[PDB]
Amino acid sequence: LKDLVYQAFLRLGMEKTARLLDALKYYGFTFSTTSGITIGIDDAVIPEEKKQYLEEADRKLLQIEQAYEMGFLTDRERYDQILQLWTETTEKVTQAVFKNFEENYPFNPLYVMAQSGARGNPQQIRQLCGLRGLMQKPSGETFEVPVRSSFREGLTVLEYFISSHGARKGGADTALRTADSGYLTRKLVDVTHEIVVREADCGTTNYISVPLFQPDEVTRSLRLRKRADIEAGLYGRVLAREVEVLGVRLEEGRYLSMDDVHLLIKAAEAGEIQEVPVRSPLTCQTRYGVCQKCYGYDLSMARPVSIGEAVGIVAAQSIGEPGTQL
Amino acid sequence: KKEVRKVRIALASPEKIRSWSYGEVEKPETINYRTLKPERDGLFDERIFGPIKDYECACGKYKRQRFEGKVCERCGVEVTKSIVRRYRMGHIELATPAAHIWFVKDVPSKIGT
Amino acid sequence: AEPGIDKLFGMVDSKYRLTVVVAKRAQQLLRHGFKNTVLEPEERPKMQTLEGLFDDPNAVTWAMKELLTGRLVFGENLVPEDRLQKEMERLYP
Amino acid sequence: ILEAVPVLPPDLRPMVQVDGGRFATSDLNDLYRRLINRNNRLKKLLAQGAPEIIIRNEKRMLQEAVDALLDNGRRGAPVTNPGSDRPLRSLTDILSGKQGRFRQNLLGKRVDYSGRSVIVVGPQLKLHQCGLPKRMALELFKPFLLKKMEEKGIAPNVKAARRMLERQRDIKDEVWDALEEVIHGKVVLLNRAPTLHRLGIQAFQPVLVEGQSIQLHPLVCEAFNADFDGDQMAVHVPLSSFAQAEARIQMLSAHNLLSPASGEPLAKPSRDIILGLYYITQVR
Amino acid sequence: MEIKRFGRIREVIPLPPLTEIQVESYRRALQADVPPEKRENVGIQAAFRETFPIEEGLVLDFLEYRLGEPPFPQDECREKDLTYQAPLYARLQLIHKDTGLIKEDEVFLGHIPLMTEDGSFIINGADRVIVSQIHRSPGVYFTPDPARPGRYIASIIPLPKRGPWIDLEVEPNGVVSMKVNKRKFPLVLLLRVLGYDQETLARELGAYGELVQGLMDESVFAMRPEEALIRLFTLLRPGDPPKRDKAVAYVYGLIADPRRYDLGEAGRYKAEEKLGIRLSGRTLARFEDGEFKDEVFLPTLRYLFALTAGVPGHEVDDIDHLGNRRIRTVGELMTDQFRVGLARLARGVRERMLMGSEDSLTPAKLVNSRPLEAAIREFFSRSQLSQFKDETNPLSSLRHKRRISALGPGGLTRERAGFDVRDVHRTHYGRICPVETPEGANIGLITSLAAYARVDELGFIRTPYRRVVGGVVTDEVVYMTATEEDRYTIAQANTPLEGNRIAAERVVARRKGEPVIVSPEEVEFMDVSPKQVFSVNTNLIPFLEHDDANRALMGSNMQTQAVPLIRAQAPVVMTGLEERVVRDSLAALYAEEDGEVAKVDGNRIVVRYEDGRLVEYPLRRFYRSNQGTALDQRPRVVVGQRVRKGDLLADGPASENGFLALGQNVLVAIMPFDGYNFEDAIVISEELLKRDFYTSIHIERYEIEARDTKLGPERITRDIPHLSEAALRDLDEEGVVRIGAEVKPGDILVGRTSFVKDTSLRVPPGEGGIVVRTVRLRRGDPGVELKPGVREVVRVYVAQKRKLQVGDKLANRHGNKGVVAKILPVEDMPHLPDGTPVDVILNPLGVPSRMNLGQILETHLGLAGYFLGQRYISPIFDGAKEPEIKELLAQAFEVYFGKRKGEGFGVDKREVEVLRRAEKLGLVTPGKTPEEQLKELFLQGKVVLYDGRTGEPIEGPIVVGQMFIMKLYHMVEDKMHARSTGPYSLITQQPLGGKAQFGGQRFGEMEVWALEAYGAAHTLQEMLTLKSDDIEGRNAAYEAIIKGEDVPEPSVPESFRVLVKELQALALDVQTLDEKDNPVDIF
Amino acid sequence: MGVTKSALSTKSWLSAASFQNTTHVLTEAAIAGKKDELIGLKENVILGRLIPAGTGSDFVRFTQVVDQKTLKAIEEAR
DNA sequence: GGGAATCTCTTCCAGCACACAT
RNA sequence: AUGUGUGCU
DNA sequence: AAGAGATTCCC
Ligand SMILES: [Mg+2]
Ligand SMILES: [Zn+2]
Ligand SMILES: [Zn+2]
Repeated sequence: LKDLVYQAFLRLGMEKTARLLDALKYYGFTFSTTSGITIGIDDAVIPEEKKQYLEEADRKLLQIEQAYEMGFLTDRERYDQILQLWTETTEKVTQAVFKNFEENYPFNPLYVMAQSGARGNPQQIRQLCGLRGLMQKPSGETFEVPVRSSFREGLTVLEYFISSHGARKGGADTALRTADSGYLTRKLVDVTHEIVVREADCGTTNYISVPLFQPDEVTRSLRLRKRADIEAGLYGRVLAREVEVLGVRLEEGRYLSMDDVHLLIKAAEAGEIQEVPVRSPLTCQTRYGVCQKCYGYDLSMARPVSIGEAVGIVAAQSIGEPGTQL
Repeated sequence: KKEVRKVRIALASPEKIRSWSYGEVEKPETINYRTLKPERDGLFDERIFGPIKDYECACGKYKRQRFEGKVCERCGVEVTKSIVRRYRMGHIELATPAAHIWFVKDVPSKIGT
Repeated sequence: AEPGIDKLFGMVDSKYRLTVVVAKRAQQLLRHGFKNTVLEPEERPKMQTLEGLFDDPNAVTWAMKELLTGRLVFGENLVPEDRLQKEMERLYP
Repeated sequence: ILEAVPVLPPDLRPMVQVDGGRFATSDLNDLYRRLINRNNRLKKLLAQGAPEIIIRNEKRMLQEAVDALLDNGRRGAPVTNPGSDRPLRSLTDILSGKQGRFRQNLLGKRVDYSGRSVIVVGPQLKLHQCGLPKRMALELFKPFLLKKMEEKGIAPNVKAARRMLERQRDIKDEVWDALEEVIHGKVVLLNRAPTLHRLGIQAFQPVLVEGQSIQLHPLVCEAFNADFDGDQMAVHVPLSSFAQAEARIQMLSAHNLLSPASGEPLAKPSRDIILGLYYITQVR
Repeated sequence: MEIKRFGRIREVIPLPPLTEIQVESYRRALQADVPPEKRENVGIQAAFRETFPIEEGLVLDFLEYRLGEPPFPQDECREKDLTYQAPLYARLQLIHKDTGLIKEDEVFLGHIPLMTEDGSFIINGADRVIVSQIHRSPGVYFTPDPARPGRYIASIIPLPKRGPWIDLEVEPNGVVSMKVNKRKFPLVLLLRVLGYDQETLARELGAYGELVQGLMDESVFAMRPEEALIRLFTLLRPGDPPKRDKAVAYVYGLIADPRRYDLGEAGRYKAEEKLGIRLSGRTLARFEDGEFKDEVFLPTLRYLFALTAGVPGHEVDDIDHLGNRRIRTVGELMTDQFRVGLARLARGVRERMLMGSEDSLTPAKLVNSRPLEAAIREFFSRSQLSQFKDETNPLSSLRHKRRISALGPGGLTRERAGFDVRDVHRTHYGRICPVETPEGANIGLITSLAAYARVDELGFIRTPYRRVVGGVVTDEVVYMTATEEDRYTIAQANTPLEGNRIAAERVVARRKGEPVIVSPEEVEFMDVSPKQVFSVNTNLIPFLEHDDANRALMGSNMQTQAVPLIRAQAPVVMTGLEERVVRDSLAALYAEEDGEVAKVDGNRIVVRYEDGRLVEYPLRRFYRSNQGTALDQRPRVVVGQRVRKGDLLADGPASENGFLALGQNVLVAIMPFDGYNFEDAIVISEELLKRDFYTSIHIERYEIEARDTKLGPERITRDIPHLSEAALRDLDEEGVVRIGAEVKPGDILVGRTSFVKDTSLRVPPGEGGIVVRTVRLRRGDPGVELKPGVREVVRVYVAQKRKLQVGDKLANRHGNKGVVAKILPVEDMPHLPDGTPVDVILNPLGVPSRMNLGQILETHLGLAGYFLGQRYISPIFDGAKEPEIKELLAQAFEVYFGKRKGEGFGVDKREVEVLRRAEKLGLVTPGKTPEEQLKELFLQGKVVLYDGRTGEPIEGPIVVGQMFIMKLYHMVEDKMHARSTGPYSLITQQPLGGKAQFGGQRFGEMEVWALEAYGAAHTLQEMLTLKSDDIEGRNAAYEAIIKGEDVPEPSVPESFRVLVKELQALALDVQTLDEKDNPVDIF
Repeated sequence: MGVTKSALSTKSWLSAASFQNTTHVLTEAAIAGKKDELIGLKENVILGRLIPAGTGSDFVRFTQVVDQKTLKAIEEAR
């Protein structure tokens, strides 16, 4: 739906995509009430293989434990052993949760939520039907005994207690940084307010080559740069010298749409261009300001950036908004 | 001179100090508790600053808008609203010269350097 | 959405140009009588109680639906400053 | 070295009656007072006699007193006689600080034509508009409503109309209809709690709905991060026709369908919408 | 009605009196109870003899003390801005060095606040309360060395903040470093002060770890008895070497700096029971013949070597083992401040000896009334530790007392150190709730005490543990400390038991605070009941085991704002604490002794005690809570009935027949509905409004003062100088408005003038309502405060009842917050096949993402509850389960459906269709009969539902049932702003004031940044001046719109032209040049 | 240099006058007639003039719109 | 002439609220 | 008008 | 209050 809206936006227009949006907002509701999607105690269908995934875990640990008592592995070693054991156990049970639905219960009220863009999350659904993993001790370590039960069944006295430890840390990680929302945006705004796109074009021809290959995943192994990164380093920008690739010629000083980047990645998969020449604020001429060709697209839409936009403020804010999510 | 472009800041000579001044506060007088009118050529006098009233003067020879840019023959009262009061400066002629502490007390001595 | 805004945003160089145009149009349209409108016979914005938007409810609506037609022309320097103001109060009440 | 001391204009230092006869005088008056008290005591002194102690001590007194007016605090702290141990806010202090004349307009300033309330879903209205309660609409648009009420057979003139809306039970059909006649295309600004990114404030066209809380469209929730569990949103009105023009063009919700951060639709279907859609487009 | 409990863990002991931490502390803190000859040296009394015999001819002495008859009663203090305190007398005699003994008992040397039987002290005409604090218990501890994991360091903490902070560190070199104040030095020198010889020392320390070499030495440095003083002073207090050090002795001695924690209590018991063996006096100073002696220093050194060497019995202290962290109770805070006051009193009595005339000076020349006053006064009224009593409901008030804080007097906890301290440590089990901690910022620094938990004088929390004999559970409850809990193996309460004997081969246990599964023998203790882990508010949540820890937090923190509803309902699914909650919280009134009913009035209930006594009880209808709600007591027995001792007679503000009623039992259907339940917004039946289900009663107290100004004496009169008699139709009394009248926004409440313009008191733009009480404190005031200058105050109690409207905040016990969105009328609402509509509609999309399956279960049980007409009691972890709930549901189904099957109706076509779809869904089994299909659905809590506005059945069964929902203390009308143009201020032109307008909304940097970002220069500028601080243009716009013309922009920017003037004031010149550098006029 | 070390020393002393120590910002620039090029936003906002961007951008601010009925009347006397 | 220590000055955070206190 | 405290976001 | 920077004193 998101991608559909994005495409219909730059195809049908803005004022139209509004109406499409509200149509979806209408129909989707009206149907979501007819569907009868509800949440019952049974709805959170526990996977069938639970007892076995635990059994094969238990009958595993019983052996490993002995190896310690005999004196084979060290303390650290078995600590990491139990770790691998339950780390794999929970992940495996998760698959049983997500598969039991898809096979026997295609239209599970708890499944359709987590699946589509609605509320829900993989490892979260894992907690309702399957079991919670090993929780965190007050320190950086982990309890060697994981919460072997689910929220649907009775989560025992002591288990809740050992989950509380990380549970309270969560609050700090979010609530201690609800206040830091004004801090980064502030610091960045101070150095940026002077920047605004008040030019048509500059007299310079300096660019940068945004690389299409990440050199540093393993030791030194060159490979395709992430599907996401490339898009945000090339979308709505301006070249500095024409470059033909897959069979179509990209104009000189052209406002690349997303598809431009798409076919570029496709061409780079075959062994064509390693980099792309591009104008950027990094190399403008305008003392206080940045020109039109240098900035690029974004104007709450996919249009050439208007002459006179308050860009510095906008950029600062867009770096600031998701600061607290770290 | 209709379009304000840029602003400069610089020290001011005695001349330019007095240039914005429209008279000397030669008394430490504010306001009488009885007559809320200004006192003895001090801080609120209409002669140096502006008319405490709107378009009307001190005594009342001239009272309305018809004679907008005129000063009375017997007492000097040229009148816009209570704005001319709030936009005109007065000054004080010190006996012995005194230095601006701003240029004295600083991390770098603007005068001791 | 608003009356065909994609035609508008494209009708100019910068998106803000449009805002200033629409604005000043509304201004001179309200100040010098609501009669210097360029599409008042049949193709004209209207309201719901009676049909009395023909007079003066909104100033901006009229500007936006005005520029939609090739009746006016914007620009940097078109008319001498003072003259415009004077003759715009002469030709209308 | 300034040998002439410029005095601030009056109203910038309001010697003003507050309540009961209490007089708030900006401390600058009390500061300019002693400056004269020592100035004329130094000038007069040169005339009669001329002792070194008396006159020089006087020169020190003057040099100190004028400094008090300029930058208070660099040498002790001049205070009003026992009652307030605070130093007088000197000219240097009338600027530097949270409540000054540099940090002033930058962060402060309380708006006039405005308000706020608790947020609620607005199912039966589009992105172009939003739900705003009646009382708010009347108050926020008091003057426009006055004039338009004069334009019709609702009130004789301005003042009688002002007296019309005085008590709360006077609001009749006439007034409401006229109030719809004052807005039409008029758009209002809606603000979130911690505003963070550009899309933190969205313009909508007011819709006179009942209730008391502010009704807002579902889609723009994720925009300025708003959930329906007790949050508070504010509201203003761009009065100037220029401000109206910019507001409904670049600040309107339906025209900001993408995030300035990344080319991703920030008004996409959400919690309920998606569930409903997904439910009807799958195979059994 | 009726009740069915499921809980099968026999609570072997009832829950302790909840408000005891506040009360018992205060009662033990003063010998006002028992005679001034009796025991209880501690508290106030202790503080006396610490700074009492002030030897110099000056020798005072503790000759008893007594006080405790208040100036004014419980409620009259609340009305007249006074303190429910008592004058402090205390008998004091003086003994001179020579002969003569002058005495003068009672000295009015200050006041001291008493406490209500609930735990609040009415200070300054406002119900306030002091919470409890947690800090490191002053004593000796051994913690590892920061940078070096090789050796360790000792620790000697003694509160208060004045009093040294002593550490002992074996410096890697070998030498032992004494750390006092902060500075370090060879500890051996101080060892030599105390009269230790190289040999004796070499023995005692030499015992084991050779490390004694490190200190045993210093031959040239430690070969002098009393010179170690003379040299220590030189090296510690850079100054003169006479006898000043022989006096500083006392400072590291007793009485003064070090802690005065009695001989046998804190310092003692902590020291001995943890480390060392002996304590000879409160702190370290035994000075027979000027000489010194010590006992702690040597065991500290001994233990230090032991730890930093071999294994003399495992010596490792844990900084937050909780067996190391005291809890300053209310009485301790009080007595501490009392000591502080007595100290300055002592300073005064020292100062005055030089200003004495002759000999005698006991009463009048010496002991004054300032230090004690300053001590007891600034505490109850300026302390960060004491606050407003949160009285939303009785339960919330109950919670606020039992809460523990870290944030305190600065000397212990800071507001710049968290994240690590806040985390749930191990020992909090059974002692502190890992859940109650209020969310948001400042989290974790405030934690309520666990349910069964209770302070043991010594400060450490004690947990009730049932010890066991080998294999049999003993019926003995030992209250253990954290330091003592880890020393055992305790089993969970869920463990299978036969009467008192274990019945499982594998017993779930916990060793030193960690899950270990052991055998039935190694059990030595046992958890009483799973209800002991959580703070009572969390104990008020059914099926807690099925809610996330985060959700349960909010759930436990929701009750603390549950507005008392006029018709409140006890939970349909409860835990069992409720009944105890109402009684321990002093909500309602119970019976004191057996007998019959005399007179059930709406103002009184008279009781027939068999001992010829009828005692009078007030039933108090409308008493304004500290928060804004109302506290009502309503009778529950009828005239001519036999009651029992401890049986209720009326209900509290939050009680239904003696249970905790914090809300309603509404029939809720959980399903998506249009967009009205988007996010967490909540659809609601109009029906609930028709039968006033959610309705409160708020009383907004207004006021005014009659200050006697000199320009013109202000005075209250029934005279409003300028206009109408119509506005005075309410003004009954001469100046005062009538009681029982209706006041509206703008209505005149009080009439009075000053210099003659009207400066009366009118009803603000919010709302008035109906006046219920009018208090007036005239000049001829029978003993009141009254503020300076003021002649008389006029306070008004305007009450009003508000119904549930769109915008109010709704939530449950499981933690789902959410505003109301739309109140759909009865017609177009989801209704069962039976003519029964649903009350509330909750979006299911709010359930999985937070994992609180609790609501689902309370709903499931709530189905059977609705159709069988019987509520339930489900304990914390011994509550109901699936087989049980499903089973009861099967029972209710027989009613719900059998009625129809008999009546002459059956399976509706719609029901048929829904069933048909439910088959493909996979809830029902294919093959059974429609009735059986519906049975299967009704087992899973789900049931057919009709659209209501169409009659088309919701294709798909959804779960319905009655869950518990309160209305939160927030409302909408409390928060409502909508002013266009109104008051400003003379001091600042930025608009605010509540005459006829609310207040101008704030515009921060975050907003200005947004407007700037858009590029809305006109809107921004218009916002920053035109509608704010620019006055010249303000009226320009205001005049413009009046005529229907456009808002004129400001040609000349105001804040500019003002700043020019401000900058010209100095020697600075602001020249506004043109484009090509030319001066430009601005004026 | 860092963001804050950079912004701390913009030529636009109007800015640093707000956040930084006012007395030094004014003092240091007073001695040397510093022309505040009223360009920065925060700079030009202290004063109260419309902001140097968006609808206030020089590129846009100076713009006029007229119709033929006036275009002609002006066209004559031109 | 350099390095270390001590003292002084400046920074000091997102929003509303209700409170009290000075 | 500043500080303390709590509540919500 | 806590941290950073500047000034002064001693090696
Ligand atoms: Mg929220
Ligand atoms: Zn460029
Ligand atoms: Zn005259």
